[PDB]
Amino acid sequence: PEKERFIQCCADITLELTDSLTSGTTREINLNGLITKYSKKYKLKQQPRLTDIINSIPDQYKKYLLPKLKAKPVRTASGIAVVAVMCKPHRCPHIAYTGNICVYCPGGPDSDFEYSTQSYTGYEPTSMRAIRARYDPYEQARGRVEQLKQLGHSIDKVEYVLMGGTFMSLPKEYREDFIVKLHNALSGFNGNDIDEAILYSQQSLTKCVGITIETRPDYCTQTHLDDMLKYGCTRLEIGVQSLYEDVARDTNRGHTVRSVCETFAVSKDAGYKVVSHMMPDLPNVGMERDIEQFKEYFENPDFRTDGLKIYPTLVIRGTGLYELWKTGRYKSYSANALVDLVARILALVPPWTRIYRVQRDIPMPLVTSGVDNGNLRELALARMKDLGTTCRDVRTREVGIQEVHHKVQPDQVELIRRDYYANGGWETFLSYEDPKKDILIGLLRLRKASKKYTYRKEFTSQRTSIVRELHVYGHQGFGTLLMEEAERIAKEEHGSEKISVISGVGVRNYYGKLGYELDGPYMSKRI
Amino acid sequence: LDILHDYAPELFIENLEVFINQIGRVDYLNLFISCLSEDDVTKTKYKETLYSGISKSFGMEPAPLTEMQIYMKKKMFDPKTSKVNKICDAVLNVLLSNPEYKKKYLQTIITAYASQNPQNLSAALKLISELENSEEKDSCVTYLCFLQDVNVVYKSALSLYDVSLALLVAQKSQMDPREYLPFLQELQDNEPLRRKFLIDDYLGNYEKALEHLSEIDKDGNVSEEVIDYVESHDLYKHGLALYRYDSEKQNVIYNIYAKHLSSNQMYTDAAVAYEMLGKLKEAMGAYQSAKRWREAMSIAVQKFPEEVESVAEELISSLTFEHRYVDAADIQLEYLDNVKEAVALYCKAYRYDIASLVAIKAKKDELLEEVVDPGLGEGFGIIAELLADCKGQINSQLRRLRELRAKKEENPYAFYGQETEQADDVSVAPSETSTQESFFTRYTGKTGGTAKTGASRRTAKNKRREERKRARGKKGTIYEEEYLVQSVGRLIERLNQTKPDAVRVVEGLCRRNMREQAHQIQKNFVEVLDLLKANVKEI
RNA sequence: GGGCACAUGGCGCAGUUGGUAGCGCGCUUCCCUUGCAAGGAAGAGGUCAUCGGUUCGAUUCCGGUUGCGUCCA
Ligand SMILES: C[C@H]1O[C@@H](n2cnc3c(N)ncnc32)[C@H](O)[C@@H]1O
Ligand code: SF4
Repeated sequence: PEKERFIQCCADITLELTDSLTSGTTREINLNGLITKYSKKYKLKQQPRLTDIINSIPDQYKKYLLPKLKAKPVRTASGIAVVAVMCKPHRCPHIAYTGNICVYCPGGPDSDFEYSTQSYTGYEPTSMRAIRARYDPYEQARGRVEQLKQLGHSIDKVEYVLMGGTFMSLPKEYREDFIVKLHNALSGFNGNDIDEAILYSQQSLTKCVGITIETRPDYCTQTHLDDMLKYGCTRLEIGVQSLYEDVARDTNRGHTVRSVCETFAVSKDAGYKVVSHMMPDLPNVGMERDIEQFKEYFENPDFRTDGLKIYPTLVIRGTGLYELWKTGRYKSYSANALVDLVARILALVPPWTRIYRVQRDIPMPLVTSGVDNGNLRELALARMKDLGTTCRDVRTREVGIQEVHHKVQPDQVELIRRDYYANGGWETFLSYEDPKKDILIGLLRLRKASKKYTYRKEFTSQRTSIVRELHVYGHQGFGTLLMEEAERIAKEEHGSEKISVISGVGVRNYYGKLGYELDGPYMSKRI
Repeated sequence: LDILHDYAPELFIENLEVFINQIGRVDYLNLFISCLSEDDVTKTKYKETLYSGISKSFGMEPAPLTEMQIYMKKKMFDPKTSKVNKICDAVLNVLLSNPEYKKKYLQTIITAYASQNPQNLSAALKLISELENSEEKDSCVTYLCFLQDVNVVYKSALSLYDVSLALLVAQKSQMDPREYLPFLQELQDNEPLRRKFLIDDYLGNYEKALEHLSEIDKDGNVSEEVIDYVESHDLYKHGLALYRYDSEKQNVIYNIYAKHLSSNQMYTDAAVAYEMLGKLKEAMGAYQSAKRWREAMSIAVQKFPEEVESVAEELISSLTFEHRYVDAADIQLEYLDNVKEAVALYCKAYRYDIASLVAIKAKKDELLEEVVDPGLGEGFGIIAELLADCKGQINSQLRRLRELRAKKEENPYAFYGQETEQADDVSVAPSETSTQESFFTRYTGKTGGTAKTGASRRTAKNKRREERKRARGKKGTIYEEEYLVQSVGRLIERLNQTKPDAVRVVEGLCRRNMREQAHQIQKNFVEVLDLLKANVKEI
């Protein structure tokens, strides 16, 4: 027949590999060749894959033999599987009180697309997954985690992302339902009450190690921050796009830069970690001001956020930019010019700031004018090497990508500690790194809760240092070392009586063995 | 970490007890007696620069130590000198001694036993089972399986002669319980010696299996399981290394070993082993298949006065096929009792003096005109024939070795060699196949496109499609010229074989009073051996 | 049953004595399933089905073996 011999070929491959691996012996010819020698007796197009054979192993043998094919730390060991979901399409808040929507957001509810949420084009993989789930969080989460399971990953720490427009502009009942649904699809609990859902997810297997909620500076007030900390949010993503007030004004942005900075301060003093969006090639900017703002961003001790997202301005049909690009009022950059600009910007990224992404993955056939290729960071790093300078980004110095791309191993770990001042607070940045090769092995941020901006009833009662983020990628007793040094710092360097770590609800038990007791939404510990 | 020893090893080793007392947590001690790498960090690298001069090169880039090195370092490693073993043994001495340390710091001792390169897991599992508990012992087994591979530790548990520990470990090995539970049950419900035999079988320890199966029965009648086992595995050496006590059973092993040796390859072993068992006809067969005429025929004449000459016929056939005309003549004259045939073999083996002896012995001087003079004439003929043939071969060899004639230069000139024409350096890809090939090498070839080892020292060959060229890079037939000596040896072997024969035959023929041709052929032989280009310029 | 064109990355192909490493899919990796796509980039998978003598050269020449169309008497 056509395909039956393929199924029985996979079956014999599975049984033979299990038998060989029980006593500790490897294969010889990368089973696909052995697969064909039996299944392609007539050569009827039977093409297996690694996922195909993985979905054949029996459960008892699957759960024990699967990770013996993957070894990248963040891939299967650290296992922070970024599982992105989307909310129902809706119109972003500012449109009401200004008159029109942001002038560069493609898609939405009233664009040429009837189906994609705001700032989305309904062609990214996430959009098709959302629509094939009809924007329901339960199906989204279950399907994504199941697809990840099928592809042979041993995922154990799901990290949620809530993409799409401003999620914070929805009726409170709807958001409560969304978050409860996410946690339920993770843990398996089938309840409806946010408190119970959190309490169940905390014990859950497949821990919800956090959740990110991209939002707007205005919709991040005290009450909104309390809401998102109730949900379990751990990292915020804030739209900025410009430090020049004129650009924000001309883009129908609807929020002043001063508002952005105030929101940064109060959120970082609420224990969050903020990742900001920074659009180059905004109208009326030019290369000189582009470089100026990106050089000030890390120089002004007011923004200095921990993450970043460089999103070069892409014009797409239907936006407010098509009725301005067609008239020729605005012309984009040049390919070489923009690659060089990205190179110079990345040259200035301090070691603590992590570059989470570069230019959007909106498809080439749809963009009217902007970035040509889709591998901008590749060319940026090549041009960086050409110029001589090098990148200090966390993502460009973490162990995991090095072991598979650079194929360089770490052997000179040493303790390094930065100590800067951002958003009115004193932020320490501990790390275990490789000074000779500039490889970051583990990191931990830390902040002295500033009197001016802190507001949480847990923090204003007594002096407090917040462990805003702890991350270990590639014996291996590092989290312990970093946590101990942070304790020492908060006891002597900071003079704080109670040190508390914000944590995703999934990982709240890990700090339990460290002696932390659960206070509100934080894992705290007195000193 | 390891530093703490490599810096002041003498003082450290002195105060290891103080150090252990200092380190409070068991965890630190544990994970310090595991990361002991056999490399130093104070005299091979990370030099203390406090005392070095400020103008010295502080440090160069350490080399990557290309993979191949590790191959002849792990096999060159000496497990008696390594620092790891020394510190492990010191720790073991300071820990096993005090009862309190054994009570508490057990996991340290387990780590030490599993860390030393000889991997003393036997002592580790022994001490683990020796604990009188069911809570800590299982914890330590789990710790060991996390540390050391579960399969090897389970095999060591078997080798420790315990099943309960083996079953406890086998719950961490992921093997199907159907594949070991019946095994462990069968091991459990048997006698100590049967269980030990089965244990030593499963690990493959055949010698232990036999040396523990032999002791199951104290009877003088040997078992048949033992002989079946040794026959299946061919370990009779341990059979005779174990039963040096019981003569009768040792003779049983002699019998089975003799059968084995007679079957597989070799024969005098079978005869000398049958010497104890007697095995008359088989002993005779082994002796005569060994071409040992005298011993077999002595056994015949001392045992069988009926087949004395038939074995003599077999031996004379062997010696005629062996072309050993000396013992052939001996057994012909003494046993076959034929002086004429004995002298014929004497002439065949280029012997005349004893041939004259034998002709005199039968009071027969006619034999000279019958065989001896014809035999000497044939000897003269064959020496003349070999003279001419070897002279022609020498001419051909010299003609090939006329001169360098350039041609091949890419090979180091030891490839030429040939009476030290020129020295050489290293070696290049083996070229110049049969009879002066060229080395255009425009392309890589049909069997080409890869690297070439560069092995033209003097000569070489490759297995790529199995040679298929008669010139297997060797100095023989259709030789490729260019041979550093070893072509003289092709002639030296023959002339040294014939030279005692040459002088013997010429002296014997001189004794017969035809010394003209004798001295003629002697002088011709000395001339042809002299004029040979022996090595370089006859030096 | 023997002659017999052919038998060559998993697959259909360029295997060539003036003269042997790759085409199309297929698989693995990263960019990226908007941290891991079944696109694009970049690689791993082989010196012919064995051997004998000569050529810068050898299942590549000749010789026979196991199948793939095929007989023939
Ligand atoms: C999702 C992030 O991308 C920004 N953004 C909005 N429109 C575009 C576009 N056309 N291309 C790239 N990024 C865009 C949003 O303003 C936010 O900063
Ligand atoms: S600019 Fe901000 S608020 Fe406006 S559509 Fe884009 S994401 Fe929504």
